[PDB]
Amino acid sequence: LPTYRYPLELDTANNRVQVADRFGMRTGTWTGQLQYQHPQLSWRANVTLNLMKVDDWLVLSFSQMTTNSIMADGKFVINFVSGLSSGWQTGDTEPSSTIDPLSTTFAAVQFLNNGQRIDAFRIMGVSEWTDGELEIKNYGGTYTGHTQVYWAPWTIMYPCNV
Amino acid sequence: LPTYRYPLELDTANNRVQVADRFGMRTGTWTGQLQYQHPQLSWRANVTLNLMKVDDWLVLSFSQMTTNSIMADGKFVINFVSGLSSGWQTGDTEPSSTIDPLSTTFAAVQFLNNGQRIDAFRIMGVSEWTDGELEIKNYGGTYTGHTQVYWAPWTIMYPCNV
Amino acid sequence: LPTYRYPLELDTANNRVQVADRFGMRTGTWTGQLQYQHPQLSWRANVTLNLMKVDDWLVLSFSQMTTNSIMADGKFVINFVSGLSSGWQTGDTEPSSTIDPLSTTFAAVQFLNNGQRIDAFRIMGVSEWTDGELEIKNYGGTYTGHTQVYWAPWTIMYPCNV
Amino acid sequence: SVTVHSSEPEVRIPENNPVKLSCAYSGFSSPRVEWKFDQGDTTRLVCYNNKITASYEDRVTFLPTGITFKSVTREDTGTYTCMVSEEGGNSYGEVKVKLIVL
Amino acid sequence: SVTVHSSEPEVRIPENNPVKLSCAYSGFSSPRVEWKFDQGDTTRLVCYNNKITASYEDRVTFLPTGITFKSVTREDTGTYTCMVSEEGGNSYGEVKVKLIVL
Amino acid sequence: SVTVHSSEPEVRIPENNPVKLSCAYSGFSSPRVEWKFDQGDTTRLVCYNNKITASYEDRVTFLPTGITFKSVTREDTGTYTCMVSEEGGNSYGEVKVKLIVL
Repeated sequence: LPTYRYPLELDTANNRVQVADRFGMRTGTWTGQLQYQHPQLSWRANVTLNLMKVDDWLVLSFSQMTTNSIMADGKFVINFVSGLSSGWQTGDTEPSSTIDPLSTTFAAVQFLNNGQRIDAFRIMGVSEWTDGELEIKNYGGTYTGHTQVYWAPWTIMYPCNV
Repeated sequence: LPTYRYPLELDTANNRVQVADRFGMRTGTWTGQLQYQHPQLSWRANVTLNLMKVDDWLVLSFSQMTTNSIMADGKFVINFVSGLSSGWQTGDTEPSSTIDPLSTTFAAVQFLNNGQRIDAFRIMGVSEWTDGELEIKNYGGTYTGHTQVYWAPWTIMYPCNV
Repeated sequence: LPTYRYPLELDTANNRVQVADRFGMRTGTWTGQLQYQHPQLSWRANVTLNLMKVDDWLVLSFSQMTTNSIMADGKFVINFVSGLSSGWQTGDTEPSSTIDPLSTTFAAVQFLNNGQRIDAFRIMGVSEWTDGELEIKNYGGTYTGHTQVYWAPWTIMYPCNV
Repeated sequence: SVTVHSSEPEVRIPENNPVKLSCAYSGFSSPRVEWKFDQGDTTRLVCYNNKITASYEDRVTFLPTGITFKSVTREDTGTYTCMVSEEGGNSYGEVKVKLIVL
Repeated sequence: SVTVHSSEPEVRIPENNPVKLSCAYSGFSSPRVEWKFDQGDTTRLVCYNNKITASYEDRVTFLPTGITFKSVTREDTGTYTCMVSEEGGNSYGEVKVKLIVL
Repeated sequence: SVTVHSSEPEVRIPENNPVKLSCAYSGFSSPRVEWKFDQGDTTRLVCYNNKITASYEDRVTFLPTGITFKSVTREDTGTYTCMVSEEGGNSYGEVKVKLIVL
């Protein structure tokens, strides 16, 4: 007879050929340092983000965070080489294309200057993946002078295969 | 011989076995009251949103609406227990995970104060689902004092299974 | 024995019945004129956008661009009838539903007025598709008087079938 | 195309006693069962996706045949709507089991 | 790997008469057919995803064999490109049927 | 449920010589192989998704049996972790091959 390949499954007790329930959901967590890169400023923040494999998509769920000041532009680097969950491979984070961007979102930000909290937005685009290193460009958005940045939770996803 | 299970189908007249075309599209409509919740202010607005099951995703399509004033923060509750389309179960709206947020979009809003319509943004995140009750946390975004809120159309989706 | 229809494939060398790897990724490029439409202003800009078929989704990847002035609203028309990549059909861009909006995303923009580069946002909602003509409504967002518009890269996707 | 019915469309049971509300169904390839409680105005989720709600977890048990309660109070009186739906929602059925706690 | 061709690559028909433009194809597991009209500069969609456009509904009828018009005019003169593509776009074919309204 | 092991858990080879680090595995329906290099603090990606990294492309060759190097320098000394995972990540295995360049 034929066989089957994930997401395809053969149910024995039923003569059921179906699609794996886990295809639409596969949890994970990268625990590492979020690298902010710009030529005149660079810093790194300890973050622990959640991951979800949903069909042929990879979702990154950012939790609220407080970081150092950021420039008008910027890059965010995530080194998947180390930090992933149990059973998760660095290859499990590879995008299915080289198209730039692969997806763009906005982050709700607060530019903490003096005692002031400035509500502003920050556009984020999933740009590159190089030997386990994902590169999220921050094309810009709204900007004012500040000493720190408070980020509200946010999500980015991009196409991927398993 | 194996029977198949939705989405995997079997065409009799062709010896087919194809992924259903409806897997990538299943329409519905929840007609109810959009609950805005905050400790110092709470209101409810009659809304009728469209639903689309796209693979292992559930999309909610909000139409333009005018609501009462909202606080800097807030919660939006959708009670799926009642109001869904014909053939739609409250279980059909259950997310595939508990990760917070699942997804976070932005809503273009106009804070209606005096005669003024002040353009602003509201970051909305999919956070909880409790016995048919979906909770969309409005983390914040640009804000001013207003007596009303005009919301431009918007979309949020989150992972789900059928 | 039954046949298999895309994305379902039968691997001969193996007796492997799987889901195509290209299902989660199918590249293309539309090269044409981005039509901006409003009753008091309409213009057209030569753009070349990337396309990606990801499962039952169609993603459009906009590159950074500088355009003429835009009104507070307006819509963007994409005529898929001509301009698509090799092996791409105008029907390959048809959405799986008529629901409006199918999806909404924010676009980060700079309102180039005098020497000033004013940061703002634009809400983009996938509205209609009529005999190959995709319609993206810019419901609005923040706005000021300007003579030109710099758009940062952006992504919109909507449900579709193949 | 399919069938969804109850053995006892009306059930009268004494206070603090067990009770099974029977949902009989046929014609489904792979079905999904849902139980909702209606008492005047308030609608309550009991069972969804062959799984019992948190608010009913401690005393209700699901079976394809129906929902078995450990005990019932004056509170539990009312209509219990059982909906069975085929995956992909091409076919679906309903049945109401009136429960009267004595 | 596949074949897409026309019986009559050139078709001359008198004004206000019916016409069938034939699209013959083979080698496809599950094909998708598209018909586009080119007259100098203007490109027009006639048939997409085995379905006729709004602007051609009232007078054109699709069949795997080809597209049947009820009537034609001086307007309808030009090239009619028929594209057949395999689902998943691994194989695809083209054919042009020149139509000359007399 | 599955097995992932090495024939030579410790490998000592002279400078500028070829070397194969062997990854033996069984029990997988459709497996995915990954090779990571650890030298004190720095972790380096060599092989991912049955494909060699750009930084190792010119000298390393992948086989299910293991990774074959053309040459090795003092830099290459350290632990080489081989991870094999089943599609859908229900089963997975690890193995470390210490490499000592002499």
